[PDB]
Formats: sequence, structure tokens, C-alpha cells
Amino acid sequence: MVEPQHNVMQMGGDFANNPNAQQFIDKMVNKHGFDRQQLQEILSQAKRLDSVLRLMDNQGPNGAWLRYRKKFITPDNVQNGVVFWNQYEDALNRAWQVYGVPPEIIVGIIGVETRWGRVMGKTRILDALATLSFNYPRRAEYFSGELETFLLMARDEQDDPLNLKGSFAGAMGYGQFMPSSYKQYAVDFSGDGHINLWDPVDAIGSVANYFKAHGWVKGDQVAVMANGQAPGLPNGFKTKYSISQLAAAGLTPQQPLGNHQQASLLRLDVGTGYQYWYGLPNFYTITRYNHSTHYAMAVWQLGQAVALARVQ
Ligand code: NA
Repeated sequence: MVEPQHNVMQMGGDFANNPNAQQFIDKMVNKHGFDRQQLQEILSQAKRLDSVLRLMDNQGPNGAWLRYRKKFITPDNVQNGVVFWNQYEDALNRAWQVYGVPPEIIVGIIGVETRWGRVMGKTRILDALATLSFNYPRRAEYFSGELETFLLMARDEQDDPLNLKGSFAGAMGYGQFMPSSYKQYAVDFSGDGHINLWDPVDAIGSVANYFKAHGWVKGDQVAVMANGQAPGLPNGFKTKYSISQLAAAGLTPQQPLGNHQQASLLRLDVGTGYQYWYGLPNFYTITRYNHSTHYAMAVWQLGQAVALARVQ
């Protein structure tokens, strides 16, 4: 009947003689009450993926922005964005009301991440996380934290850890949430008592909560395009200048900046030249999902494009 298998102390598979996998097992048992044998059975099936390791290692004017932008803002994506928006309008409206994050931002994030559920990843989360936790010294501590949370998440939401698929870094569902984001920011937005990253309604509320938690200011401007050029100043979403320094550099805002007294200097390569922008706090909040000016600008403009296509 009951088979404790106390004498089955060595697991097979890609992580068979891996000291890190052994230490991780002891941690799950000691800290979370996992059964060593049940966990060895799970991890003996986990795969060490070279592709996951290669990809994690891999990470003018010539029109850079234009090329990045066209990967996301196309008739097909805008049209699919409209369908997703109309289909989940209640959830989007409810997220706006509860979290102060507008539909265009959420629709934009889900569009850029997975094309609204069409591309959510094909790699088993367990394989990706185990590979990065046990065979990647550089980010081993970060990924072991993610694997720990993933196994707890699977245990709680009652999932077989081996059945969940996602990105090469272990990101999941519509919004490509990492296990740590699920833990800290995911919410039951459908109201069924569970948090399913693959349920569009839960994903919508979870992205909204993530944004509010990262400082999204309701109704505030994201960024304002500037007239003029500022070649003497370093640019990027991490920069910060007073509106006075930017004016002194030859820039003027196309729209009033209200009470904002500082901003980041963003520069987009539009082929014929450079297009400068005053990055406001909400722009930086978007970069909290993916540390990239292009990413954040594409997320925002995709949402705007969809918002416009709905009007027609
Ligand atoms: Na739910």
C-alpha cells in the first residue's frame, strides 16, 4: 500500500549528479514540507535544455524604432487586439475601475507578450527553471527562487508541475508572468477562487495589479513627444532631467506637461532622424514589465492603435 521509499535517495535524469538539485530538494523538504521522494520523481523527469542556457547568455539613424515597431503594430495585430478588447471589455473596465490602469495598456501588454494568448510558450516551465537553477551559476539564486515558487504554485493551484508550458525563462500565460510575479501580483479577477495565468480575465486583473503595484498613476500622461533636438544629452528610460534642463537643451513639449518638473529623455530612431520625447512616470512603470524603451513604446502605441480601431 503506502511506499515511503526512504531508501530511494538517488534520482536519475539530466540532473542526476547535480549538487544544486540536491541542495534545492533539501530546501523544499525542510522549508516547505515537500516529500523528498515525490520531488526526486518530478526532477528526474526535468530536462537540462541547452537552448535555455544559450538564450539566457545571448541577453544611426538607421530606423531602429521603425523596425521594432512594425513587429507589433500591424493590421493583423491591431485587428486581433480589437477582438480581444471587445471580448473582454467587462474585465478591462473593471480593472480600470479597481486599479486605475486603462484598457489600452493592458491590451497592449498582452498583445506584445503573447498576441493575446496565441503565443504563450512551448517550453515546460519545470525544464526551463530547473536548467537555470541547476546549470547556470550567473542567475542560479534568482531562478532557484522562481523554481521554489513555481512548485508551491503548482501544489496550491493543484497543477501537475510537468504539464505547464511557457517561455525559455519560465514565464507563463497571457501576460507571461514569472512565478515571483504570480506570488506577489497575480489576483483572482474572475472571482472563481483561483488564480489561473492562462485565464484571460485573471491575466487582465493580474497585469493591472502589477501596474498599480509598480506605481501606475491613473489618468496621468505616459510620455509627450518633444519638438526640437537634444543631441548633447544622454538618453534612455533610465535618464532623468528637469523640464528646465530639457528646455535649455532645445526641447519644447507638444502637449502641456502639467505639474511634472522632471522627465526621462527618450529618443526614437525614425529613419530620417531622431524623435525625442519627455518620458513621464507612467512610461517608466511600463518598463517595469520589460526594461526597454522600445518595448514600453510599442506596448503603449499598440494599445493606442487598438483603441482607435475600435472607434471605427
Ligand atoms: Na480566478
